[PDB]
Amino acid sequence: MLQKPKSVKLRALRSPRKFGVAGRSCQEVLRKGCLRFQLPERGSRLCLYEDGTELTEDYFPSVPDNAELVLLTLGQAWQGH
Amino acid sequence: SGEIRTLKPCLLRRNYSREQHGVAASCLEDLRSKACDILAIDKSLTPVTLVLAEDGTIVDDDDYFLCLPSNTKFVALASNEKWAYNNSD
Repeated sequence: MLQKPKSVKLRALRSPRKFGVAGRSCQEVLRKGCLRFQLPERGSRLCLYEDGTELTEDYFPSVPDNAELVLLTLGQAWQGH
Repeated sequence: SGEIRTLKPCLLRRNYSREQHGVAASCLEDLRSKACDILAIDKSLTPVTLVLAEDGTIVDDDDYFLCLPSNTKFVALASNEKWAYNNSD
């Protein structure tokens, strides 16, 4: 499709699964895999793996090379240290 | 305008056969269909997913399926979910 896709593998928490998709459009890459996991905003929050603190679908946290975001929907935030 | 423009001959595999297979598809949806008739399998009635022999992650988008070079190895899990999962201790 495009001619400059970025390598960004995705991840999940509830179910042990990982969707790898290299899309050039940031919000797009997430909007796809993210929507596949069926997770709402307030109900479910998307964050990174190492820190998992906060991740806005707008852009990545200065991590263009790879974006291993682990879907997280709980009263607590993810803290994989 | 007869042949395809962005065509990438990748290699697919079967869950029952341990040998490597080869197919020619430009998009994931095409890789499966073309990988179903070329693979010559009888359990085509099973939803075969796609994973990476290296990362083992499923790509629901042609993104990575096309971001890779022409020569690439892939794996499809047939009715038998027996997939290869790697665990880093």
